[PDB]
Amino acid sequence: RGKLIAVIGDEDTVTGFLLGGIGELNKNRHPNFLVVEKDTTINEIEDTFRQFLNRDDIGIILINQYIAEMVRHALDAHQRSIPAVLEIPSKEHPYDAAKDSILRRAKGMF
Amino acid sequence: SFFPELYFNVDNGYLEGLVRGLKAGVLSQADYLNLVQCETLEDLKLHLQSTDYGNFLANEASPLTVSVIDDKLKEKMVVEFRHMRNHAYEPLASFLDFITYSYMIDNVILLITGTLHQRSIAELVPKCHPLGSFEQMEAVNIAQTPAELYNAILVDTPLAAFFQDCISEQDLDEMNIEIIRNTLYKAYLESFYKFCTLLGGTTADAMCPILEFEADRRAFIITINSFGTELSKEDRAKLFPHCGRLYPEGLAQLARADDYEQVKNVADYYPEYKLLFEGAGSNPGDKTLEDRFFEHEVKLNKLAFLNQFHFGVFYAFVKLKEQECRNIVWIAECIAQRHRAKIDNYIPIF
Amino acid sequence: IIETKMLMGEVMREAAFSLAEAKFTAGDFSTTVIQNVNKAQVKIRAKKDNVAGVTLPVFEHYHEGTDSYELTGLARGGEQLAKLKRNYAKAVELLVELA
Repeated sequence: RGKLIAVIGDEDTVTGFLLGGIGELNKNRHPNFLVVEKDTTINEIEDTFRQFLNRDDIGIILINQYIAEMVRHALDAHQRSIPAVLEIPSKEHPYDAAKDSILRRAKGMF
Repeated sequence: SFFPELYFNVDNGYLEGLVRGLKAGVLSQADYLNLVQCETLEDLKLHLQSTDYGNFLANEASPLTVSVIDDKLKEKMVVEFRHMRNHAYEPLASFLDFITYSYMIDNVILLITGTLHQRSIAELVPKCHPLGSFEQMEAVNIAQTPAELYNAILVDTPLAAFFQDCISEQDLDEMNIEIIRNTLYKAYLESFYKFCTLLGGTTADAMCPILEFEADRRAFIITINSFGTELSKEDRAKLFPHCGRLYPEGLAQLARADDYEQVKNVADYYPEYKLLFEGAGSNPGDKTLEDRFFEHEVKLNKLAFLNQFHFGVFYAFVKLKEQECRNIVWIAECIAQRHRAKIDNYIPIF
Repeated sequence: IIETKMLMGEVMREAAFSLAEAKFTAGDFSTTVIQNVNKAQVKIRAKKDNVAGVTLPVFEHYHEGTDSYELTGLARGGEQLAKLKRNYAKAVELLVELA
């Protein structure tokens, strides 16, 4: 209820998750998501990420792996409990199995 | 009757030759197996290059993805279709106009819902499926007004005849877009069937059964999926095209159907659909009912190629070649995800 | 967390494969889906669990319950769409748990 999950991924992730149960337009007619394409650059990904961070009703952020690598500095610099950022691979992109900050902050793991 | 087999050649000999050649240029099951023996997208491109396909990714990005091959197949379809259409004459041109309306409907559906929710027209322009044209002005730059696009549809867009039943923008806002497209699709099938029956020759013989099966198929699946969703039974029955064996009887049992087995019972009275339902076991990990329907449609297309004096050959290769494109896409998906255990989930094109 | 991450990957790939099957069945539903987004049918409830002297933040998969979207235009592979919705719902629940 209180929070609305955001998504930042290539077309197949976005269309799959919108049918999945999530996604929303606020009263201001603003997407809580973003479809990335090959033409997308880093700055607007960063801008939307920060806009979501300031948006109180995000809660949980799901982003693709390579997108996270585009704005890795934004993830590492920002440290808070509320914005639960995640990492998911796309269909053609291989499995994500490392370089996750949540594992990095717990260095004592494997 | 004597009317066919005499006038047809006089004004469609070249087009019949061209379409028959392109039909002969299809990819056999052997070609599909050769493509399946790739294990990579680069080898898929090479296998495409061993036939008339391929040679289009040259001068493009080295990495290969599904979208690239899909766009290339679609572009080839569009180029050849437009090239053939341009060299045509009015009896065939109306036919190709019907074939284009079948996608005009999808495009007009896309265009609306970009005005009720304020969206630019130009950003929707590339999103429109090709063969869309819409080179007519005053449908572009409507100032995002539903009345403006409605008037543009009634005036410039040739679909005004079908839009004589979807009017006043009351259906445009209140009632679901999907049902709008379903009603317009039904009306378009009705008009197409009537025009085909006007040409009472080999063309009528070719296209009456195919459209009959298509409408009956649509009514069946309409009843299949309507169970789990909110839908008045009458609002379901009003979406059944009347140009089928179901209309004299059978549509009514579907209108009052409630579960999958009752729909099966309706299809049982007709053996042609009894075999398709029985083959459609709905098992977890086997073919499904719509695959049986696609197989039926493909074999009917192949049947249509046995006569020379019909306009149906053109519709036939269009359906068969887009089915070939879908098969290529599915094999690409199986390759990409490394699910080679499901490579055998595509309908052959003979 | 790594094992839940493997499960997340497996469920995501299953959902992607079902999406590929639906794409074969339908073709161009994605544009229709992305253009028409009205109200969310799954939201998140903020929750607290005081397991020690300090309070920890956790969340719940709160099914708000808005009706789904009948997509009966792209050859009408309703079976595929329902399967896709179910699989992505499971994926969302698992992801909320991990979050």
